[PDB]
Amino acid sequence: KPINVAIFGSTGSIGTNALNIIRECNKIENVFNVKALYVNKSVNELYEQAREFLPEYLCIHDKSVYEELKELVKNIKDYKPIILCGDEGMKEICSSNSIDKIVIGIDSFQGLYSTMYAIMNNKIVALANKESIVSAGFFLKKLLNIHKNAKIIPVDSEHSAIFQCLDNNKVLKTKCLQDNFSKINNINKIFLCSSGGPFQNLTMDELKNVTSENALKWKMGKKITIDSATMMNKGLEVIETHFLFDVDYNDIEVIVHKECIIHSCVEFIDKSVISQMYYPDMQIPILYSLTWPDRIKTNLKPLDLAQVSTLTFHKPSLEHFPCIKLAYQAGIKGNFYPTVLNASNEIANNLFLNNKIKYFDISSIISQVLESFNSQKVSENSEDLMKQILQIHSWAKDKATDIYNKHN
Amino acid sequence: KPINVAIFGSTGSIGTNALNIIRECNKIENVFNVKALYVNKSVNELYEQAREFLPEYLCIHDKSVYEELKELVKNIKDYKPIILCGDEGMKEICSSNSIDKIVIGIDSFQGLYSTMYAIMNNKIVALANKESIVSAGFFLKKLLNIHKNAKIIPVDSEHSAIFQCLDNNKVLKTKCLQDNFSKINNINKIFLCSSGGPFQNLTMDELKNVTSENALKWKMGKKITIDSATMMNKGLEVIETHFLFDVDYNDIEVIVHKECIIHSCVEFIDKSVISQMYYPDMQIPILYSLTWPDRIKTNLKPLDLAQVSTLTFHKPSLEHFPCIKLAYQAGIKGNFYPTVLNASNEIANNLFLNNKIKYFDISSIISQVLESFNSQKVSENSEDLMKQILQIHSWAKDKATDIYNKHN
Ligand SMILES: NC(=O)C1=CN([C@@H]2O[C@H](COP(=O)(O)OP(=O)(O)OC[C@H]3O[C@@H](n4cnc5c(N)ncnc54)[C@H](OP(=O)(O)O)[C@@H]3O)[C@@H](O)[C@H]2O)C=CC1
Ligand SMILES: NC(=O)C1=CN([C@@H]2O[C@H](COP(=O)(O)OP(=O)(O)OC[C@H]3O[C@@H](n4cnc5c(N)ncnc54)[C@H](OP(=O)(O)O)[C@@H]3O)[C@@H](O)[C@H]2O)C=CC1
Ligand SMILES: Cc1ccc(CCCN(O)C(=O)CC[C@@H](c2ccccc2)P(=O)(O)O)cc1
Ligand SMILES: Cc1ccc(CCCN(O)C(=O)CC[C@@H](c2ccccc2)P(=O)(O)O)cc1
Ligand SMILES: [Ca+2]
Ligand SMILES: [Ca+2]
Ligand SMILES: [Ca+2]
Ligand SMILES: [Mn+2]
Ligand SMILES: [Mn+2]
Repeated sequence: KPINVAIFGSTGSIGTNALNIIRECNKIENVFNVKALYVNKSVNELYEQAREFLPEYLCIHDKSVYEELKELVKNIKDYKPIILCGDEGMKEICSSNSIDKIVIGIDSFQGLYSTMYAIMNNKIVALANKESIVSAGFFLKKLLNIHKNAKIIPVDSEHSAIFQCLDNNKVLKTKCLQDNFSKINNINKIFLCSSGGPFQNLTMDELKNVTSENALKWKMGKKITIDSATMMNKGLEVIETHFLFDVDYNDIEVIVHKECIIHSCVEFIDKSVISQMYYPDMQIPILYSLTWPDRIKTNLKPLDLAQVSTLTFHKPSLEHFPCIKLAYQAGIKGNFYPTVLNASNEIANNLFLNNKIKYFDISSIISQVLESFNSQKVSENSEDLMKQILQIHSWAKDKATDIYNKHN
Repeated sequence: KPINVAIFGSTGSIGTNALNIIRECNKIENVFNVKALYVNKSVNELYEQAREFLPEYLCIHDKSVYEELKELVKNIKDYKPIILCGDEGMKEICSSNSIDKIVIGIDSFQGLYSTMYAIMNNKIVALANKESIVSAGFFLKKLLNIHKNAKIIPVDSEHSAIFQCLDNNKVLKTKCLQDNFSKINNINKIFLCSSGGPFQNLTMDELKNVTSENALKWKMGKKITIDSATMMNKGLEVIETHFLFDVDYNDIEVIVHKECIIHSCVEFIDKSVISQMYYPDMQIPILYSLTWPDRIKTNLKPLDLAQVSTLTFHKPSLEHFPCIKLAYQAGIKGNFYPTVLNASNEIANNLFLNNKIKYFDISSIISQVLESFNSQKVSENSEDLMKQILQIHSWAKDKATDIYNKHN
């Protein structure tokens, strides 16, 4: 009866939100068993989680805090977890028959490795890490075609919204990333909603001057805050939409909805549009990823639409947010351009965060790396294709850094 | 896999809209066969439709234009339709094995009769007539339990919206007008959107003196236009929601949404809200009733959310729109109070339309009729129950009229 879940990246924003909603859902019935928690190096925070949830498995990626973990955990009475470390630990958890569903709340390109292994073990993968899809979309499709019982269920709020708007009667006959998913689901077009970020109303002159402090001062982590400010977050999410739902780029429309109530919309072939809405929230997306195709009761505050009162929609200016255009261009180009987009953005975003370049330099760097990249034949076997993605990702990060280094 | 459809009330608003969307859809691919048309007295319109759609059956209710119809139809080359008459024509159409779905576009209290025979013959019934559901909900539920393969599919725009927000793998485990429909679909709450009609900004003093002219001068029939002005249309729709979807009255919220883009919204038990949105429209509601659980291509204009730009929501004032409160009160009392509400409103609406009473007299009369009713032993026998509904309807109409005449 209980859904057996692993939380990968349990100490971060997604991971802690997941454990919060699991905690609430488990107050009376045993709805979920938390079988495994995996983090990078937050050994103290992991220990506190282990004390509460008592998972069968604990894993730390950073082997240097393994002893520290082992020692902390001995303090917990009558608890004999399997304590693992690194890639080998990740792979052992993914292999466990006692795990059904894995929440991937690991950030950056790193989250791809666990995603890949979770699919290879025919698990349900509740994927929040959009960089994996953007970097490796075609590769994940291939894997999902081999590993017949694996599924990716989207957790990113807009993709969760789109997924929810679908009719599960059609969803159940396909799965995310599968060729023909949009046909089977009668999808015509997607309205991909965005907050628009902190700089949405600035003039071109004002935008030239913006700093990371101006973006940082809805409270989110730094990387995503900067991506929201440039709208590269939405750019990545366009490519994410295309891969998840097999929707053509020309049928994905970015819409700025600053109230952030409507989380995205699907237009079906009859032109009817379905949308999903709630307060800005990750608990519903995470919960749904674990309960789908069912829903369960929560005690979340009900949406008060009369109090919200007003919902607004407008088209983003691609002159002001050129990251959006770069994302569409890379996605349409296909091949490894999305990998290059993501990698170069990782560098450009961090340069801006750290006050080393200007706002328009972010898109300039990314553009230059994209223009520099030469298309490669797509390796035909899975393990060569993975190595290739890694090659290009690293190449693009280095190229971005080289561009920055040369031009100051 | 052609969809075989009969249109009942084919020359009316619903009927003609149904043929319109069938016509447009069939231009894209021939999915619909119109097998039967049925009208009251519009023999010439009927002839013209018969010319286009070449239905196997034709039926007119009023015996006195039967021969005229037979005459008219002779003109049509290479066409030998079965031409039928009255209550008896309807019964034969509903019994045909070549008809899968019947659109009931017959208005007022009348529409119940053909609904019943459509259900008795295990058809899919596309039902727009909210008054039948409000007045005879308990009878329809009983019929639908006897006739296991019959289904009512809602066409009323808000109810179609609600229905379209659901997962059909769960819908297919139940059917509308069944107990536990909302439980099985994990429905928590409904937002029932309303235009708000022409009087939302009027003061109490202004409402005291509004006339039917002010109500009438979005173009619809007179009766529904007056109901939209008083918001008794929404009150009837609250009860319609309760019966169609088994949603408790305290879990239906009327919200004024004057732009009429979001057609209504379903809050699930996790507090996720899904909504259906389009331009104000009856084509998609009708078409979906006929395609459910699938959708097909249309050439309808795509919603341009950016252009719509702004969507607003507010709570209706019950002091200004007391008909809403009366509908909830009747719904919550249950029994035959909905039958009484509907019947007395039929009279009060017509009184106001004909300048015989004032705006607040509408709710006054309805209130007084409801107060004079006493709950009745609900017959377990289908035949006795229909007679109860007819008797109570007629009683309530006479009572409303008596209250009008006494004060006037
Ligand atoms: N937060 C949100 O609301 C949203 C998140 N997302 C996406 O979800 C992903 C995760 O985001 P978020 O929760 O914000 O990220 P955080 O930075 O808050 O958390 C990252 C988590 O991953 C762990 N981690 C990092 N590297 C490894 C590794 N090698 N092995 C195991 N665990 C590791 C961290 O461990 P430690 O604590 O030890 O560092 C931490 O638990 C991102 O791709 C993000 O874009 C998208 C939509 C919304
Ligand atoms: N369309 C809309 O926007 C909305 C409609 N509705 C509901 O839909 C229902 C239908 O409304 P609408 O189509 O606008 O109404 P109309 O008055 O425009 O249509 C009436 C139709 O019923 C036919 N009819 C009447 N009596 C008989 C009979 N005894 N036998 C056969 N046919 C008969 C009429 O035939 P004839 O032409 O010969 O008189 C005509 O075809 C209403 O109950 C309303 O509440 C709900 C919400 C909005
Ligand atoms: C504290 C908190 C909690 C939950 C959420 C849910 C939105 C999460 N999400 O999917 C994201 O991609 C974040 C970035 C995007 C966004 C979306 C909504 C609000 C603000 C920003 P955008 O790229 O549109 O600017 C947000 C903020
Ligand atoms: C010609 C045409 C065609 C389609 C529509 C769309 C839906 C109509 N519908 O279901 C009704 O109940 C009508 C009355 C209600 C309404 C709803 C939307 C717009 C305007 C009015 P309300 O009770 O909320 O005032 C409208 C007008
Ligand atoms: Ca150490
Ligand atoms: Ca759904
Ligand atoms: Ca297309
Ligand atoms: Mn997102
Ligand atoms: Mn309606």
